[PDB]
Amino acid sequence: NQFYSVEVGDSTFTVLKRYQNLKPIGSGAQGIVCAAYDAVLDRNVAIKKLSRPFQNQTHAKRAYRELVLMKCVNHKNIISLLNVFTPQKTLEEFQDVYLVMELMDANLCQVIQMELDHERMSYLLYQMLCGIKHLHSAGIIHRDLKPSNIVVKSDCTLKILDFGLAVTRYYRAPEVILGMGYKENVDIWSVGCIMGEMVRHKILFPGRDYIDQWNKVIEQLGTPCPEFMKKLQPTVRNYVENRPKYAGLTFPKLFPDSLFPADSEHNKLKASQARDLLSKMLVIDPAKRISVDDALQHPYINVWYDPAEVEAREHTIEEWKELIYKEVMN
Ligand SMILES: COC(=O)c1c(-c2ccccc2)c2cc(Br)ccc2c(=O)n1Cc1ccc(NC(=O)CCC(=O)O)cc1
Repeated sequence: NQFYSVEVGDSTFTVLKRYQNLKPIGSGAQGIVCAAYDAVLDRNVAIKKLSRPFQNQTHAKRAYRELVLMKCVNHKNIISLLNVFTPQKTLEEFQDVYLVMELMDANLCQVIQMELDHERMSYLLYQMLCGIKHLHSAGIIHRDLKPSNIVVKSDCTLKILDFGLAVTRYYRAPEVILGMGYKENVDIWSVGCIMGEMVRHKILFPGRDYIDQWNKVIEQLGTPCPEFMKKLQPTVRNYVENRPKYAGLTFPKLFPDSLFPADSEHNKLKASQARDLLSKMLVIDPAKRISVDDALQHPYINVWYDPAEVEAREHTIEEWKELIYKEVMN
């Protein structure tokens, strides 16, 4: 037959013959993801499997949009879709989608673990921004960026895996958390958290439930200003003012020098520049937050700036199932 079946944990991966020697590498919201060798292209790939996405309105939209978007966006810092296929032969039996992306070497989350120097770090954030820029120019604002969905290669290149919204909430910008409208730089917020996390190694803004999310933010950055507050909904604004007030710490408090290299004037100045960048991304009020182009130009990041890289309705389950299937036959 054209396909065969390998058992991967609770999953049975039923795949085209071209894809050899499957090994599990990780697991997100859509399910398990395997690395695989691809005899046709003689190179390694990733196979994400989507089980029955049509049977939930959200997964259904994430899946449709992402097929569509995947062949519709082409940027070196956005993961590329190599192939899609289902092993089922009619709509009626259709059930699983298999997506073949390109493959890297690690998760952003692991790379946050290493004691990074400014070279490696500025260059990763440069790429993140280039990629977000490319998604923005496209008409896509991600709103749900997080490190586990970003992957890297030994040579330190970097791909975003997904397209956000249009569990872990630690990186959602405040405008999102509070549902209050947003512009492009809602994505800058998350770059903030990931940048802090690279420095602090702890998650910036942990917090158990959503209410406790907020409270770790203001604890550190301080309560937002009133012209912010006036923008919430009548009811919604009341809920939030009902906390203790905070001044929030300065950014050399939040990110002391012990955390950066300090032997050299070079290292002292770079640290300074990082803190400034952070100081401008991690700004609760978007109206005052740095935006994407200005961040690429920022001294911490621009030793990398390359204009070549920088520039470039609802349904029923049934209807979703068809739309998704139809899209898999291309
Ligand atoms: C931890 O996994 C990762 O970070 C990862 C994920 C990933 C998986 C699930 C959830 C989030 C992201 C990924 C997803 C898509 Br779609 C496309 C590419 C990647 C990727 O390149 N890596 C790096 C990677 C590439 C290869 C390996 N290692 C192996 O392939 C092991 C092979 C073996 O053991 O023989 C590990 C990570």
